[PDB]
Amino acid sequence: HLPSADWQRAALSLWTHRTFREVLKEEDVHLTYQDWLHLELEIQPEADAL
Amino acid sequence: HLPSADWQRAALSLWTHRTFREVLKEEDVHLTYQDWLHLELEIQPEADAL
Repeated sequence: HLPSADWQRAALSLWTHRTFREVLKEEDVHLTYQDWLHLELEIQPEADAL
Repeated sequence: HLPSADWQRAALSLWTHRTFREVLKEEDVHLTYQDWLHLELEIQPEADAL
């Protein structure tokens, strides 16, 4: 669904969307351990979302 | 090592100077362990002088 209400609502609405969950069942995208490691390595502590 | 050697020499001159040492003796200025802790906690992991 396109409607650009906000960011949080868009993210969660895409999250609950069916076809999106269907895509995640073929494991080229399941975010393996090492992948997550790399992605969290890229972030710095100076800037801070968490 | 650190930025301008002039500030370093100023700090050393003040540190070695006598009346500095005689002031250092009588005790509330003596950096309680808790105060050291408070200050080292105040600083961050982001801007790290060391």
